[PDB]
Amino acid sequence: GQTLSSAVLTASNTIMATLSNVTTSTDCRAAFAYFDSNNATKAASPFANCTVSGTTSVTLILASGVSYAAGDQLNIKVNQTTLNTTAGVPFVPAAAAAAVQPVLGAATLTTASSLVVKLPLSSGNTMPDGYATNMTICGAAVQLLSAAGAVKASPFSACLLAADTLTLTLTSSGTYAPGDVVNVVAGQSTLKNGATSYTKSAAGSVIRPTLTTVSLATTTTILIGASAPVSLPANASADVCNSIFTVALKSGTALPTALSACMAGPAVTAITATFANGTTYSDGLTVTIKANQTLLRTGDQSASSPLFLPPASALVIAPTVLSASLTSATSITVQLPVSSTASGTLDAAGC
Repeated sequence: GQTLSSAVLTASNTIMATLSNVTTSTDCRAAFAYFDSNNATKAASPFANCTVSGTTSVTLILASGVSYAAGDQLNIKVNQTTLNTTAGVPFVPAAAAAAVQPVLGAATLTTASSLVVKLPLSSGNTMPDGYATNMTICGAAVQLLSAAGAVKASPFSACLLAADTLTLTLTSSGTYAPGDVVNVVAGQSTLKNGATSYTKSAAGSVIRPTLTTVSLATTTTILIGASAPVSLPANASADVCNSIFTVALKSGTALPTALSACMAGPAVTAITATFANGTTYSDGLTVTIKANQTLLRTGDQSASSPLFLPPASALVIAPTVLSASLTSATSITVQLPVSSTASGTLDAAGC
């Protein structure tokens, strides 16, 4: 609390400070002042609330009407008595104000070979020209690390950036794995944040798989395709299954009970559960993981492994056909589940 540097800026309205000594402080709100590198003053009381957020960290949530700027600086204010080290020393104003610097936003693996990452700040992000085709440019922005910390040898191929969104596409050789993490490398000169740059974060972001497609496995069951190897509780109970996949009628009314049992699929990245849509049983059914899901995990059922994030919106259970049977020497008849429609001419070329 006399001279320190670091911090993690996670969103457009929240900061956190990293310090040397552990603390049990309850309040920090009125213990900081805001300037910039240009020396134009900012929020006198930048923060509305504080709580302990780590071994030594103090979270500092910005109040309304405040947005980040390059080289933002935060310094301890006068006569602050709530924040203290466990040694009994309250913070005093520092000779050099700490610099607020960013850290990447959330991440999710929408497709088995695409990684999408949001960013803490939605403007100013720029990179050296050639990032769209140079692995020396895109690949130097973020490091991909196993659970043990073994960085991967350029599993990426390209980077795509626009406003607050960023995207890194894997490769066939660089096949994805469960339980991996992504974090920035120290001093990387590629990714900027306006008139600033991005610096490695405290813990990184653990990648989570998700859902991609759904269909009818049998006449009364449904297959579910996943972007990573799946795992479910052994011989799970019906209640467990009903607490994961929220299932809604065509217009959006919920279905309290849809599944009787849930278990793995033909492949390690597939699942099969009871009931079906086929536009029977609802005529429009859709599936989606619940917001606060608990039990659908990848790699294993361990607590550390990532969860399956819910998709962007509910997936539509994709229908199939029932059977075909020869009747005459010039005709086959095919049963289709419940009514259907035709969108065009049924000429020989069309069929």
